[PDB]
Amino acid sequence: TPEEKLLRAIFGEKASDVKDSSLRVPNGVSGTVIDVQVFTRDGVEKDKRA
Amino acid sequence: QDLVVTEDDCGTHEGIMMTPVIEGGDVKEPLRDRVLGRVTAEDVLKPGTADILVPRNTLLHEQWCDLLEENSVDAVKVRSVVSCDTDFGVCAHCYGRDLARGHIINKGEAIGVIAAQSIGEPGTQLTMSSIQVKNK
Amino acid sequence: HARSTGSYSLVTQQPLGGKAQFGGQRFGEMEVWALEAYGAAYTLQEMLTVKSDDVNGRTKMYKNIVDGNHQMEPGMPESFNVLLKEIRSLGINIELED
Amino acid sequence: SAAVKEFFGSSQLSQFMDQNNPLSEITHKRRISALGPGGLTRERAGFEV
Amino acid sequence: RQMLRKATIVNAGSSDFLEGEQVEYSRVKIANRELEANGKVGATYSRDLLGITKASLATESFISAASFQETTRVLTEAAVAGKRDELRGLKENVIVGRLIPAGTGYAYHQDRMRRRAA
Amino acid sequence: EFDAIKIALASPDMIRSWSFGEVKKPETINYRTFKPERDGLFCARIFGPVKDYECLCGKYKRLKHRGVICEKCGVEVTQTKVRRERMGHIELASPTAHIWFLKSLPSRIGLLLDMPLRDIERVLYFESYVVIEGGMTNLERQQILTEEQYLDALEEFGDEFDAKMGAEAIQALLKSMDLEQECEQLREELNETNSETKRKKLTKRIKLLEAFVQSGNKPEWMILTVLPVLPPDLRPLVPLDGGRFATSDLNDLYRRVINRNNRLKRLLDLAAPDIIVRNEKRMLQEAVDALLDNGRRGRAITGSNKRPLKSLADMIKGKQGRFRQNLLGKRVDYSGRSVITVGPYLRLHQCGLPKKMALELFKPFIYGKLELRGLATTIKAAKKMVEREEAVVWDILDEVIREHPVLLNRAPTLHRLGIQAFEPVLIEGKAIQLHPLVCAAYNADFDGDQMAVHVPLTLEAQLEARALMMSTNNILSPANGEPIIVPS
Amino acid sequence: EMGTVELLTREGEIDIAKRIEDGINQVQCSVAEYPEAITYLLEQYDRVEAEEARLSDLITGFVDIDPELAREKFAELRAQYVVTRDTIKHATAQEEILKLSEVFKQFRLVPKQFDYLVNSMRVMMDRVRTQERLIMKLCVEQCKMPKKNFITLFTGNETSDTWFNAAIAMNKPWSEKLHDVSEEVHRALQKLQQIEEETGLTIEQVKDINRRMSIGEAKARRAKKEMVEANLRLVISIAKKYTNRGLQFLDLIQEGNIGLMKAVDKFEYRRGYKFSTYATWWIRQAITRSIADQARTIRIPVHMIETINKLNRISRQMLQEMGREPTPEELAERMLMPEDKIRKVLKIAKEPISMETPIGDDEDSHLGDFIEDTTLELPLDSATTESLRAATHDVLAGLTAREAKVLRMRFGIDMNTDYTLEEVGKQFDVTRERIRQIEAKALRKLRHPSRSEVLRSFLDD
DNA sequence: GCCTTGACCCTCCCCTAAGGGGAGGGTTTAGATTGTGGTCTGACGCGGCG
DNA sequence: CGCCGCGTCAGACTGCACAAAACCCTCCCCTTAGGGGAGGGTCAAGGC
RNA sequence: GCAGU
Ligand SMILES: [Mg+2]
Ligand SMILES: [Zn+2]
Ligand SMILES: [Zn+2]
Repeated sequence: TPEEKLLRAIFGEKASDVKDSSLRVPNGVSGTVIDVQVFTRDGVEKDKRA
Repeated sequence: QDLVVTEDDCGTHEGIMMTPVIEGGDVKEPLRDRVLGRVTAEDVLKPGTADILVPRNTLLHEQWCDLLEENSVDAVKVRSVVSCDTDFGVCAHCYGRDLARGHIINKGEAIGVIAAQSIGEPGTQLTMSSIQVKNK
Repeated sequence: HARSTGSYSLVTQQPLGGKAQFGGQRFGEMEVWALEAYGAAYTLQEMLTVKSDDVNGRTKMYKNIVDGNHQMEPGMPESFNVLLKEIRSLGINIELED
Repeated sequence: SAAVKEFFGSSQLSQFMDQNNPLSEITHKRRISALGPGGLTRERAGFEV
Repeated sequence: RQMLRKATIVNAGSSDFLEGEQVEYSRVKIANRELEANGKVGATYSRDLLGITKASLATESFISAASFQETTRVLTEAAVAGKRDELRGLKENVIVGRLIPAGTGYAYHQDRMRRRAA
Repeated sequence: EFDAIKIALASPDMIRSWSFGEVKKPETINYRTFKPERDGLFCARIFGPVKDYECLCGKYKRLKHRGVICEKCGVEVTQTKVRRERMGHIELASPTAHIWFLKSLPSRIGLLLDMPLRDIERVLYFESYVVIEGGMTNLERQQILTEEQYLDALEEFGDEFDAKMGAEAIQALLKSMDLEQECEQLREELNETNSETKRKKLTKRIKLLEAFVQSGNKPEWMILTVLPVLPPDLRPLVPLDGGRFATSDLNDLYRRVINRNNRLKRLLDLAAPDIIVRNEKRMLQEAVDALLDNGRRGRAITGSNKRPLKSLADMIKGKQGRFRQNLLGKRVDYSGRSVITVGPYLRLHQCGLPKKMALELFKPFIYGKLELRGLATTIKAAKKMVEREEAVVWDILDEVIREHPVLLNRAPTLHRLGIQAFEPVLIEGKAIQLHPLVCAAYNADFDGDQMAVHVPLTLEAQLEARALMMSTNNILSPANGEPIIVPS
Repeated sequence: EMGTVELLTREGEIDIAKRIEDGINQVQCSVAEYPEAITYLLEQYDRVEAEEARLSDLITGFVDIDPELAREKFAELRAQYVVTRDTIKHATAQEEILKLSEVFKQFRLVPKQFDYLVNSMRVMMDRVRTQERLIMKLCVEQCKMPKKNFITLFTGNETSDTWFNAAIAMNKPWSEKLHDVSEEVHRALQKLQQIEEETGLTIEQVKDINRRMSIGEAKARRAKKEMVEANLRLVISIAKKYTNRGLQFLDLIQEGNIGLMKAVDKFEYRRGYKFSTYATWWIRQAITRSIADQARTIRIPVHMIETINKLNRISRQMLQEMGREPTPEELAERMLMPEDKIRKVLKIAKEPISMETPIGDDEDSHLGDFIEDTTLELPLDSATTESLRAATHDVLAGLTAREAKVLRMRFGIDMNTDYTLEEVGKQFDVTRERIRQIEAKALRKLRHPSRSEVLRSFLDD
């Protein structure tokens, strides 16, 4: 909208092309991460964690 | 659902003759818990006639019922919603008392939903030769 | 589980189902009879319009609660517009007169 | 494979195992059920069955 | 009272009813009143006892009846009858999201029907 | 705003006046790019733009020019919300009987024509003829004929008389009939009839005919020549996140109708034999009748799960229809739920409300009190403060619940004391603390029962919770005048 | 209704096909009675001598492709047109015309150029019927009289209003009222008679040609009906093999019926092959094309349908030979397509779930009431937008009205559109780069932490 | 000793036109193929046959 | 009148886990060049 | 479907 367009014009913080869709702990849940499994489709290059 | 108390009085003179519920030999509901809260439809008078015990259009609260059991009156003609002259609703006199508050009912009370809930709430508590006079 | 606002349903604009979808409690039919047995006409009306379905009305309600003004401007619930459009998709002309 | 697959995965009698404690499993395996394909429907079963 | 809510005309009188048709009892009562006010003798009727289902489905408001059960029959009868529903009870005002005509919404409806009448 | 809801039959002119264009093709969307296809069941040109203030070719993209019909694609530039309001239509190549006015007993087409429903279902399933005009011939106006009897009548009488089959014939019979004349004739033969059964049949037919002449309806509107198309946002085709789509059964039924209709137009152009076009007219009739009410005539259509398709009539009726599931009761914002425990320290007007439930139920109240008291400069700052749960939002939360009642409800709400208001006392648990004396009113024991909490927002709602529903006003029962807030 | 038609023998199909062929070549002779069609045949014959189009879709052969028959025997028809063009000197010309017909007997014609010819003939038909209906309801909208008295004088005149001299002789007021019509038929009554001799033949006898055409064409279409209605069992026997592949049973048999009508009007019996072997090809084509087109909610093209079918067949054989579902990186090497094409094909082939699908066999719930509306705006974001409007309005009220309106005018603030510098240059009576500097002035002014402390909280963290 | 208004030149960005290629719709095939596939509910009201 | 066939109905809230092919032809999308426009960089004049 | 009230 024009107001946040002006807001971008004043401060200069250009919005990013990506949206945060990360996995977060559900609210109220508190615990320890005890296992992480990464399943990668064949052909996709594995990250350092995989 | 659409039965609301919409008037203060329809001026009718009809009403049911409330009597105690006597199934055979014993009473199951006295006159007191049957007329408590109604308004009378006619002048209740003592068994000795010509002196009106309770006046015509009176709400029978607990003091008036105590007066009805001091004397021995056993049939009181009260006003009911089946005999209300009000069209599209019910007058506040033909209903009687609002049982939750204890006074005559206000204009605007949704008495049909209250009646339907009050009947169908106990529904889960329901299921699925010669005569010998007992006393004097 | 509790919600103030959140995700709403797609066809009808009512809140979603359960605490996994951030919920909203079904104020069903017997509870509407409970609010009709009291004279709670405004509580009932705000349960119908500006908490479930009045799409222009629930945003106004939020901005009024935030701006310190506990007042509603209820409109027609969107489920009733869905109903008028689904009756008209049969060969039946249902209307609103004035 | 589709017949066997739909029976084992999506039948009414092939149920997600109740795995709370050992007793839950050992009594979910000894379960008998009048419902299911070829059985009753819980809404149309009278007081006598 | 809500069960014995209809009547059948046995004598049409000086009125716009037919013998053997089931009319709302309040309608025929007020029609007889406004006829007797002008000297013409009104209709005579016999009250009917309907069940709570057959009386719920026989209301003069098709929104309540279509909302209750047998939506298809009620909607076809109301369509071919060219019916009109004035939102007078509680369910038709809950369906459309209005104040109910009972309780704290009774003053609002008295204002609304005394200012949309004159 | 409005004072009444009038229901009537929809003229084909009325059906064409609602619609914003004809759905000529069964295309829902394009498979490569999920833009909706032209002249289809989801058509941005017919049903409105799929995005806010943006035509489907992207040539016009802002509300600088709104209300503009683009020329590269015919999409108006307006809100996408109009896809919930804009209907379309289908021009049926053959007149099709409405299933509601044919099959819901007593049959209105049958009751109106004085014709048994077996005869009408045989005429409009192309199993018999019917003589829509007798002329100077012994053939009467409701006389059904077999195929060979019609051939014999054509031998003996030629092209003088008129006889047809299918819903075209029923429509010609409903159109040719005179309503006031037949009504007064039935009144005459009701005044001279003493058979009570015939008097009952005659008076119900007379009330039907006079209900038609008093309303604006015409009888032949019971035979659909135009069919409405629901707005596509009410039968949505939405992509699930897993790449797969999810559609309503209405798209399958509409797509079936349009396929059979376009094939009927094809056959009528190809001059196909009468066996094929009769079978196609029967299929179009049964597809429209499966769209309106599935399973009402014979076998229900089941698609791709071997489960019957949900028709238009099934959307609005039953325990899962709109009327009972979305209009008389509905899911509600500002509502929470938790287990109930005793809290015998409470007063009759108090409940115990968890701090983590009351911080969510009263979120805009806390946002507004953080904005007002200067503790937050914005609603985004106040949202972050409530999210981090600073020590000041708990003081704000103690401020905003002070005299603010909440309604507590234990379903099944058997009577009106199954919803009562209480002032919340912030407790640290996760379970509601319900006063002991009110338990008998709720039929609530603390063996796992849960209760929903609702927040009354407006000043009227708060004052009804305080004046009408508060548990101190509820100490007598409304069924009998006896106490219900009673020791136990 | 279908079993009440008896099947055909091998010789019955021959008889029906010969009835069809006799109907169509006699109706083609009936349009050959119209010699403008002869002129068109001969001018496209000279264009064949220039090879405007190919001969196979000009001619299919000749009955008692080789092109040298057509050239010289169309020259023979040209000599026949020569001997009929001038040999009228009108009682001796009436033999050469049916000689034209039965020397045209040996001709075969294609569907499409004959479709051009019959659309010209239907223009002729529409002209004839609209002129005769002009004659019909130009007088009866003026008069009230049974018009058989006026048709009895019309048939045969065809040149002028000499048949109107005895119209008034009845002296019953109809021809009195026809007085006022006796003029305005003028440019009608001659103009048809113009083209009458441009096509050479009289309006009444070309009406006879039109009705003989209608008789012959209904004779052809009657026998096209018997061949379709007899082979309707073949459509069912074929369509029962496609039953659960996306369409209903009746939809399949109706599309196969369309294919069978196509086979019937594309069948010729002179090849000596049985009709069922031809109709089977056409019915298979129609039914599979219908399944490819209208069996899916999100319709995919017929080439992608063929691709998905080949993929399913190949994966079926691979599963049968190696006992497991093949990976797309071996399914792509048993086929010869790239692996990402196999991946997108496998992503395409899925059908949409119904939103009334119950979740975990739970009937009171469905798939439809877990799907949220993502296009909505959160009311916190609506409150954020209205608060940002208020904050921006105040922090631009803290400026000079000129530059504050420059900013409200350059962005879309309080206005339906935003304006570029030239627009406002025409508006503010100021050159472009000066008001550009004014905008930069106000932006540098608002970047200060004096006023921009509330606005910065509208930026994310 | 320091601020506007142009002034000229420079730089990049978005709309437009065209060309290649993938895509998608279309037409045609000629040995004979001739009619497809759960039942587990009881009570109540009604309406047409007989 | 008896009877058979048919239509309508059967509590409310919560979680949990969840779902033939081959060849022709035109048409639309991706890519790229271009051109116009729309800001951006660095100064020349009085004015402040 | 499986549980809770
Ligand atoms: Mg309990
Ligand atoms: Zn009264
Ligand atoms: Zn556009």
